[PDB]
Amino acid sequence: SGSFWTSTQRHHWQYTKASLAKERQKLWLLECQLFPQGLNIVMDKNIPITHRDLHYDKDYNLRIYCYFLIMKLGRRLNIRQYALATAHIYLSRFLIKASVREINLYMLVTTCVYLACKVEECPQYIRTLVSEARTLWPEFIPPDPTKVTEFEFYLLEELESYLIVHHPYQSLKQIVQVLKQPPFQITLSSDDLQNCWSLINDSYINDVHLLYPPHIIAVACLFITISIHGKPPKNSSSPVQIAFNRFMAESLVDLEEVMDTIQEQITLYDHWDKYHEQWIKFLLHTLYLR
Amino acid sequence: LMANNDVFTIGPYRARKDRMRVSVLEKYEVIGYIAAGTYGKVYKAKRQIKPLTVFYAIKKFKTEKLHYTGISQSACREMALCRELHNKHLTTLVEIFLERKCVHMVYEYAEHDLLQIIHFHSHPEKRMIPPRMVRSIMWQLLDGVSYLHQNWVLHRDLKPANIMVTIDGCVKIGDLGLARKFHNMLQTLYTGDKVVVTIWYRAPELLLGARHYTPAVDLWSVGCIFAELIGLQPIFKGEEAKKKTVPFQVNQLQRILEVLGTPDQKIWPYLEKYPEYDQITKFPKYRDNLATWYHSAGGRDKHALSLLYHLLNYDPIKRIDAFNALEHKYFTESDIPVSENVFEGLTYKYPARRIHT
Amino acid sequence: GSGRYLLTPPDDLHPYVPSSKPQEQVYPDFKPWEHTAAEDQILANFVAKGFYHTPMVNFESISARSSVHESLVTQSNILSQQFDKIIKIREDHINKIPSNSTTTLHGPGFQLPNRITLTDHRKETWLHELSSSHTSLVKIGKFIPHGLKRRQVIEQCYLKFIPLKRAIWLIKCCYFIEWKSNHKKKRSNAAGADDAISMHLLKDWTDTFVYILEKLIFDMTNHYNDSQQLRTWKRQISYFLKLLGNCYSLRLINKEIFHHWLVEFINKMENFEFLPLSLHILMIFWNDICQIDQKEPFFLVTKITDMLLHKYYIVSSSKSMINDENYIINDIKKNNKIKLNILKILSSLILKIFQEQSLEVFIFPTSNWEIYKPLLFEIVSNADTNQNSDMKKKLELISYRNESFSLNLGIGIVEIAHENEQKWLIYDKKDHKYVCTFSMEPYHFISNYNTKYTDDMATGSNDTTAFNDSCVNLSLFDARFERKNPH
Amino acid sequence: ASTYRLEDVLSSFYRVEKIKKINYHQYISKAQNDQWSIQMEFMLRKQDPKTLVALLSRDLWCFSINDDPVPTPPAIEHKPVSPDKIGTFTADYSKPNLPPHYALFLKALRRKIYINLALGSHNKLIQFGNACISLSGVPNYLVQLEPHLFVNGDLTVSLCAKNMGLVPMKEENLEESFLSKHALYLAPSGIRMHLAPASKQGYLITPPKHTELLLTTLSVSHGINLQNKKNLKWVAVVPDLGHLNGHTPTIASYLTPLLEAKKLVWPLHLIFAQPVADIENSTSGDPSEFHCLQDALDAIDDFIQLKQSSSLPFLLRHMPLASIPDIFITPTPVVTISEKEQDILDLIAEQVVTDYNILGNLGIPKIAYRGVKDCQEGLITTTMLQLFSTFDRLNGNDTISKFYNMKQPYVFVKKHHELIKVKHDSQPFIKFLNFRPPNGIKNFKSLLLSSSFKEDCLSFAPTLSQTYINQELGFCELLKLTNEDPPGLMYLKAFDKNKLLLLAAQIVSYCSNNKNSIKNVPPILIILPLDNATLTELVDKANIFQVIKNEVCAKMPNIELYLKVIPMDFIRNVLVTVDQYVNVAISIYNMLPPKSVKFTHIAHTLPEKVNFRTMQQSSSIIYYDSYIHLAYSRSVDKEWVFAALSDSYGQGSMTKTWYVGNSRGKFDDACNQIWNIALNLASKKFGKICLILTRLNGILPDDELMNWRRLSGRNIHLAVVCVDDNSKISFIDEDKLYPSFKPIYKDTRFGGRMDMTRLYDYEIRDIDQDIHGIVFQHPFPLAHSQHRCAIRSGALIKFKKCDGDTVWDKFAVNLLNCPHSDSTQLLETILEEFRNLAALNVWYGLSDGEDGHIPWHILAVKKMMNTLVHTRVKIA
Repeated sequence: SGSFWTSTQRHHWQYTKASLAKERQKLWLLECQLFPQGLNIVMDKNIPITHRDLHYDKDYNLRIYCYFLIMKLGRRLNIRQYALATAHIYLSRFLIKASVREINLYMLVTTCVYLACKVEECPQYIRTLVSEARTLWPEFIPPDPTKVTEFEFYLLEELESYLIVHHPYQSLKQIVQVLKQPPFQITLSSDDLQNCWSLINDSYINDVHLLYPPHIIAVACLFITISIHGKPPKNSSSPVQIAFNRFMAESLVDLEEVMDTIQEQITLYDHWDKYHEQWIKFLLHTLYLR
Repeated sequence: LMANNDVFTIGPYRARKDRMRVSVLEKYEVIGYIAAGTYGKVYKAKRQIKPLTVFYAIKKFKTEKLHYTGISQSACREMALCRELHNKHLTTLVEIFLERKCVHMVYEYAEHDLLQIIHFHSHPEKRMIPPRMVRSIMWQLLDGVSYLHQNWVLHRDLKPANIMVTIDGCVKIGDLGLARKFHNMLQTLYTGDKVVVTIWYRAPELLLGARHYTPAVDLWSVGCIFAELIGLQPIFKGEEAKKKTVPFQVNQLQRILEVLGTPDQKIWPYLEKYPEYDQITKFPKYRDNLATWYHSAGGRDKHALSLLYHLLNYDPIKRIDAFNALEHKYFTESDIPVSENVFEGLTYKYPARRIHT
Repeated sequence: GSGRYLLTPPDDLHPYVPSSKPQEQVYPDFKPWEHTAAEDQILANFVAKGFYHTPMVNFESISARSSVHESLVTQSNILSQQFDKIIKIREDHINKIPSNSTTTLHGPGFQLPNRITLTDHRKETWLHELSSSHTSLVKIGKFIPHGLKRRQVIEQCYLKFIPLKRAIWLIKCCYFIEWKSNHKKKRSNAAGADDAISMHLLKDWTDTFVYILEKLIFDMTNHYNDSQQLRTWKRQISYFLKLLGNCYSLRLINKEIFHHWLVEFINKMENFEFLPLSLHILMIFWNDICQIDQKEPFFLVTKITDMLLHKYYIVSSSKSMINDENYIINDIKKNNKIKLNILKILSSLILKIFQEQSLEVFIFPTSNWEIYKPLLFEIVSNADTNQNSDMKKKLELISYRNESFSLNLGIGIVEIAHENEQKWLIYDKKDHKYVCTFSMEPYHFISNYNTKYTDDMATGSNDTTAFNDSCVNLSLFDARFERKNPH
Repeated sequence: ASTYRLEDVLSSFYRVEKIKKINYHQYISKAQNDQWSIQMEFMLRKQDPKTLVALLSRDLWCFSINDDPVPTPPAIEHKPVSPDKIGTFTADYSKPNLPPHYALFLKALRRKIYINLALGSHNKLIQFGNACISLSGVPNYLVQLEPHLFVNGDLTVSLCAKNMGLVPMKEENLEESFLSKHALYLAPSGIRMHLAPASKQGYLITPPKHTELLLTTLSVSHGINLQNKKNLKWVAVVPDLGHLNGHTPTIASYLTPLLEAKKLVWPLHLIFAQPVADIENSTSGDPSEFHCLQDALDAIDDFIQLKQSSSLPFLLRHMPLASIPDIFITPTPVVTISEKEQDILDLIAEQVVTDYNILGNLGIPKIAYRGVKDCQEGLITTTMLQLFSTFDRLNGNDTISKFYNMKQPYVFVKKHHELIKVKHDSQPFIKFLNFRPPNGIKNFKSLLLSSSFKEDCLSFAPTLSQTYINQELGFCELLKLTNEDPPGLMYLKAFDKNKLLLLAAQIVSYCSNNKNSIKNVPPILIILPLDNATLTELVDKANIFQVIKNEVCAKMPNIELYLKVIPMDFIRNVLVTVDQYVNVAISIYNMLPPKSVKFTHIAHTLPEKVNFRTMQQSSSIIYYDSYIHLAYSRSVDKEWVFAALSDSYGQGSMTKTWYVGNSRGKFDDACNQIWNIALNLASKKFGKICLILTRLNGILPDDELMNWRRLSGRNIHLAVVCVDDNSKISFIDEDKLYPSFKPIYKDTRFGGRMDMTRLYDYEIRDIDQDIHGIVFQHPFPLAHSQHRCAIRSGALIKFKKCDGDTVWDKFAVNLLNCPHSDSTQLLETILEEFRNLAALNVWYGLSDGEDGHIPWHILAVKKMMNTLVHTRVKIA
């Protein structure tokens, strides 16, 4: 959090919604002529084939599994949250410009954790890294670390040297610093501070970080936490809520982006229900280990 | 059930990428190998198409000095920092190009370095540098290190080799070799680097093995730069050193003592908390000869003396940061103005770089 | 210095707390490195150990799925209502321009350009300063002298060739400053003595306007001996007619005294060398004199046709010269050439009178039935029988002669109901009803130049008092500011 | 506070029956009978005129109301004929496209009503085809009875009164002065015809003995049998076969004869005429040139000088009165185009579609349906109460479901250097607030080009350039040549080829002089004064500008000049305020080459209710993100196609016109290009995007529907909408209490109170831009085209600024094809977008403050198809 304005994140990525839709359409027209065949899925022989868009594209169903597998490798290796967040940012910025039906996902996850841990000054050697990626997944990863580091080379090639990225956690620390002032004089309980930190940790899914500044995401998760803590006669009682409403109004952090972030959190927690490991894990198994 | 080195991996995505690329034989072309970096070679790049001749530079990080060694920390931190940092006083990173094996950065080519200025003044005619040029270069370098300081990124490399100048006299501190962003240190500095900036320009915190060195080590390096530029010799031209993970530089501490004098608990408040403070107790007890050493130079007294007092102080609480050093009775009080162009009135070309063709 | 430093400022960014003292407010997502006390305390107490900060909240890196479980069904409407309250507070307090004035329906600010006690030297040069076409607007609008009589204002306006918009601005400014002064010096405020002052002022300015027009039209024959003065006089009458029309269409002239003066002025003249210009002045307002849709109603129409028939008779009587005092009075050919033109003009005007009025009351109480109109109506239309039958009914009336089987549809179609002429009303947003007609007199809408907003925005906080200055308060349109933290 | 008394606002729907069942027999035209159906229909009607019967071309359809059985026709002495299909239906049919028994029951009911109404009257009223015009000139308008059946079984009739100029003609009109400039019509059918040339008798002949049998047939259909009349004048007619098949002739050049089929005889008592509406320059302002002040200075200079079975297709078919135009003007000028060059028509549409009323609506005013107040007294109430069960009109509370007042949308404007929102009712204060456009400036250089009166355009051009500079709208550094001409002017005379060539050479020499400059500094435009605000000189000034551009472009490309027209009166009327030129200045600012960025657009504010979209309820509801509005129209004659395309905030505006002509390949080309431009704008937004194409003037025929069903797909979701401007359905308002401008307009002292200026939070709310939205309870029939009703009808309604009972202006929207379910939500969203697109139309120079209820692209299409169909085209 040096200065997000006049950084590289505000300039050469973080495009608007129409530009992201146009780039996704260019990705779709790129993968159109690649394989019009589809996928030969077999279990009971049984061989139906999807259309190019029934699923296993970048809409929703595998992103939760992607975040779960990144976090599993993270807490297995026991590295801090900023490295896994930067690895998830590299994951999304690579899958925007390349498909997933041609790239081994587990090596991409281990490669992104490797590159983010190296660039955010908390290094992990390649021996223990590929040994953990083998001891958690005994398949889908070669013993050669050279293939992992050639993946590292092409990952550095694709996201063209834009490695460092500001995080919403620093702006959350700044907001909870400024909320201890004589204009407001409030402070959350430590369980709701952990709830807001967990919501920020959960919002790295669902494709929001490529559109808005991170302080808007921090304000959105803190608003969801405060307005979901306040109610569990008068309507807007518990004046922590009142001081937060006056803070969000009197400061000119704008609306209509926080609305989209809250609606995106609602649709993420809606899409979490119809999610199962079985179909996507079997689809990966029949997409790589045929 | 186990995997081998033949499973489905990145392979197809190579092909879709490898048809359309751009090479170093296409956008630019080579001219001549200038031997600057032994670990990573530097070349000169003619633009491939009043005369506007070759003014580019390539660094080609071929670390093998085979099959795909990964990126190093000294290359990863440089590629992370140089691409987004941008100022008038930094080398502008134009492009990264990733060849069959390694990385090729292209910056702008510079006219000369400060070491070439000292070597031009190393002929025994002894053209002592005029104080206007050295104070303007000092102002510009301090503004560059101010921009590098305030954006939360250290700079543990400051030598007269990798500080450049150009036509129109613009100082560019052009090497982010060992910089790091110190906002959220997940692992502390002593657990990540364990050694620092080169022997002739390190700090007494680093010489005494501090494990949480503050951002004032660049100011000590800048003061050593200025003492070098005022004496035409490196101020502590130190002697290199040989289960302890440090060689301690047991002669460099003797040099920096006998030039500046001993510390105690009154010019240094917490040196007792150091790991090997007792290892400083095995030297003699010199007073100083700082004013005498400035007296054995040109006669521009009473204002460089106070600045060299303040910069060369091993009290890392009371050292002087950049924006509070850019007003220290040297640039406000003037007899000829400190400009951006440092080559006004001085009308000679310090000759061009030695290009091994 | 030579080049500006790197202080790393923000660009145009709203801080998290604008109420705070202006040098210790943290900008959003913005933190430069600064030397302070806790940093040196960390450096002092944390050598030989290594410093790194473990995070604040325990149990990081965990999804909030079993932590906030039912955030969809039971708990969405509370979020919607709370964000609705935040949106309403924002739009109603932070951005809406407050009208902090309880006197009149202008914005705060909007002072009239201040009168200065000026003598004739600086005023004499200032009127020449207005007369150019390259001068500024703010510096001229910052001051205006006082004591300017209306004769002198209109006189130097049509004499020094002031452009039209600046002349309308000067006349409206004199109107407004005289109205405000005369409304200041009022001792008694009874029902009727605080409204008739405007009608008094309007009648007075109509009087001096028709006085200056009469003065110029007589100055024509009181000066005409030099063709360089005539070439000036032609653009003089053209410019004054342009200015008179531009003031007459803006309701700055009482239209019913001016028309009565006009019919008196065409009736009273006796020398024919003013007729072709005065008849053109009549033809200009012809669309408003004879288009009124003893008797008060349609009085100018009957007065204008009696006057025009009398002028037709007096023109058709004799020769064009009235002085007969100088020698070589008349050569006959130019005389008949001049007279045929005036006869043609009056013939066409009487023709449009007879085409226009459907009431057709030409009862002549003064001179009973002298005949010239059949000689007119034989010429046009080649004996169209409608005008002929109307002329026979005319000779019956005005000459004072001495003594469906079952087609009932019943469908009852509607008729066009005339709408009134006040578009602008006022909504009372408290009781939710319309209340009154917004109508300022047309000497209120002046393009205001004497402002004081040449400074920068965000000067302190809530400096809308020097922003809302115009000749309408901005809160009569719900003028919302727009300000966001940009991305 | 919408405390509107929903009872006692009178509609135009008279309820006449109550239907829970309706039965029908269809007799097919089996085995190609010897006109058996055509004979037996009139043989069935001769028994009683109360029967319900109709006929497709040879198929027979007999109908029967709720209880009574259907009649059987008088067959042969032995009966072999059985009905082909029996059936019944109810008041819930297939609504978005009518099945072909309801569209026959409506025709049978309308024919029964007109025949009974003609027989009950004293033989003085015939069916003109969806009309009943008297033979005498007593009403001098068309009364139109339109039956309809609602969805709950309420058989109503709607009354209309079209004020067309249909005047009956007689023997003392068969001369050149009447037949030269009238359009004739055959009365009980509705076909148009011209009189055959005479037979040395004087345009009337004696009837042959055969065709008098036709008069006997007029006792059985249309009930006007004048067999008892001792005088009867016969004439020889010939109709146009194209108008027998819907193809009305070219409305640009009417009154022109065409090939014949065969002669016919017809009684002169029933042949009607339509008069050619005429156009003149002006009045009241001396068109004989004494309003010219230089005439007065000339006269004072002279004083200074002196000081020293051949008729059954005409007795069976009918025309639905939409295939006859309302007006057609006399002079009818000619424009010329190529087979690839469509430039002059787009030029005239560009410079007539965005001028306020300064052009003046140069043609003839409109012929609209005047609203019926009541019908209690006369004869049609007696005939309906004799024919049917009841006759009384529907109140407001039976048809109107949702009545609510719309909001006031905001707009962007730049005050000093802030960018503030403001209410859209603040256009004429745009000078007295120093408002300036948010989207930056556009710059040009001007050149007035007059030939009539130099002494007034010399005073007009610098003050227009000064009022364009004096508001921050760019720099109009007006043009300057070498010689003595005052800048930005060229007083020519006799606008012709050689002088335009020399002027083009002068301008190209100027452009060769000013070589090195930026691209955006030089767009230039030419202002031409119309000497007469009509069409015949607008097309000629367009021709003059096209000749100038043709002679400039071939000598130098990349120069881009434009055309602006201004009437001469607006230059030389001395009553034109300088508070008015401002509007004219904005009408240059919407023509400069950044064309689709205009003065202002809708503010895009925060919503009123947030309503986070969770789990649905999970039906096929969509909740779209960005709509796209499009309005296309096609003229009555089938040549012209007009189109206008706009964003949901009025951003990406396009206005275009295509002269298709008689063919049908250019029509498919234009209907493909409309979708091309629509998808070109659609490839700019988020996704889940629903384009809404609105067909003007009621009728949506089958060929355009085939085209839009072929072109559409899964690329975008369409939603067809039928739009009606003229009040054919006429709700007449009758109350004194709700709209609170009526107590202030009644006596100007009822409310009349002080503002109480300590409660000072008010807003100046300009009436004529306070629209009220209505969503009806049941679908409505379209005002034309009896082949398709609607679903979920609604309306925008604007009151009249007056006191008392009068009709209110309305704009009827009719949804025809919704993409998802819950069409009422889509209709309310369409109305909430249409109110914003209606409020935008004053800031764009499309019209003055006369219709705040019509959205701007539909008003643009209406102005184009009102003032551009009259020019006739030749292809060279």
